[PDB]
This record gives sequence, C-alpha cells and structure tokens, in this order.
Amino acid sequence: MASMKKKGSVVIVGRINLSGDTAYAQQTRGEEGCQETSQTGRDKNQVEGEVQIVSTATQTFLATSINGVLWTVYHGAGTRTIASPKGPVTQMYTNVDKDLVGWQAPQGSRSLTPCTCGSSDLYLVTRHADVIPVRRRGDSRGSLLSPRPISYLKGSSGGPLLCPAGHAVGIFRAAVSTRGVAKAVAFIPVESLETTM
Ligand SMILES: COC(=O)N[C@H](C(=O)N[C@H]1CCCCC/C=C\[C@@H]2C[C@@]2(C(=O)NS(=O)(=O)C2(C)CC2)NC(=O)[C@@H]2C[C@@H](Oc3nc4cc(OC)ccc4nc3C)CN2C1=O)C1CCCCC1
Ligand SMILES: [Zn+2]
Repeated sequence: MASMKKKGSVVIVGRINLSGDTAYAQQTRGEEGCQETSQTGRDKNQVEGEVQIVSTATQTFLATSINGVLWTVYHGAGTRTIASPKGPVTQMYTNVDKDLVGWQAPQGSRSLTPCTCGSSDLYLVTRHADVIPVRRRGDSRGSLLSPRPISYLKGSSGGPLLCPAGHAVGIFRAAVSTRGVAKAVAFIPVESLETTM
C-alpha cells in the first residue's frame, strides 16, 4: 500500500518533421530527461508538428494529432497520462477494442485533417521518417508496395497513414508479418477516430 508504485506518464521525446520537402526525425529530449519527465509528468518543452515521438519507461512509439486530438495505440500507451507543462493529462479517449487512445492535442502542435478523398493510394510515416507507399486493401488493411522486414516498422505504431493530399487516413496499429517480412499493415481508420469523438 505505502510501497505501491505509480506508472509514469507518456513523454514526447521528438517529432517527425514533415514541413519541408524532405522528412526527417528530430529528437527533443534524451533518455535521462525522458525518465525524469515520465515520473513528474511535467514537460515544459515546446511542441511542434503533427507526428510526435513518444516514450514510456519501457517503450517508444508514435502519436499523431488529428482534429485537435493526439492519438496513439493502446498497446503502447495503455491508460497512461501524458506529460504536459501543467502536469500529467488524463486520456480523453480510451478504446481497447480499437487499440486506440487519445489526449487533447498539446499547445503548439498542428493537426492533420481527416481524409475525405476516398483514395486508396496511401503513405505510411515511420519513426525513422520513412514515407512508405501503401495501397489500401480494406477498411483497416493495406499492403506495402515494397515489402521489408518488420524491424523497419517496429516502434511506428501511432504514426499516420496519409492520402496523396496529406490528409490523415488512419493510425498505424499492427504489421501483418510473413516469415518476418511485413507485406501488409493494419491501421485504425480515421472514420473510426471521427466516430469516437
Ligand atoms: C502472421 O501473424 C501476424 O503477423 N499477425 C499480425 C500481428 O499480430 N503482428 C504483430 C507483429 C509484432 C512484430 C513487430 C511489428 C512491427 C511494427 C508494429 C507496428 C506495431 C508497432 O510498432 N508496435 S510498437 O513497436 O510501437 C510497441 C510494442 C508499442 C511499443 N504494432 C504491434 O507491434 C502490435 C502490438 C501487438 O498487436 C496488438 N496488441 C494489442 C494490445 C491491447 O491491449 C494491451 C489492445 C489491442 C491490441 N491490438 C493489436 C493488433 C503485436 N503487434 C504486431 O504488429 C496481425 C494479425 C491480424 C490482426 C493484427 C495483428
Ligand atoms: Zn485525402
């Protein structure tokens, strides 16, 4: 009871810059600063962009702002709070059946617009700033035009799938693996997010 620990907050440690003509990852906080920020829940670093790199004490993945909400996967964030300038912020969306959670998008971040193009030529943004062409194959599945080992997708859950116009189409959730090669991906449709809201 007196010994009972508390799980830490999710911490933004970087972002995927998509504003220029070349996408690249940027780190905003190191391991030591991340661990301390996770314990206190107070992150006073300025936030920028749409795709954040987030970390727990044991895991690192991505979070994407869509319509004023920072979305990520439940299997990464759990029910954890996210660190903010004023302290830990409680999740405003939690859906384990969709593998989806969400916080209020932090001040300074920019949001992606939900896609209404109905296009199936998608692009997956990974934590290493790779922009992978993906063809939509269903409501929540897509095939990589160039298959590659799952290692390249590890840590990219919560990242966006974009349409040709840059709209958000879904949130990267899982990789369909065949002998270690990711030929397909599963994602949370943007409409499923829009519903939850
Ligand atoms: C042939 O068999 C199969 O391949 N079958 C696959 C198949 O299972 N693949 C595996 C291959 C892993 C190996 C690495 C994959 C690489 C990248 C992957 C993008 C990422 C990712 O990056 N994570 S991460 O690194 O950021 C991390 C762990 C946060 C820090 N997702 C990812 O790792 C997924 C997490 C697990 O899945 C789910 N956990 C939960 C848990 C919940 O409460 C706790 C509630 C809902 C929920 N919902 C899931 C679908 C395993 N994950 C897979 O992707 C399909 C089968 C059909 C439906 C979906 C899964
Ligand atoms: Zn679109």
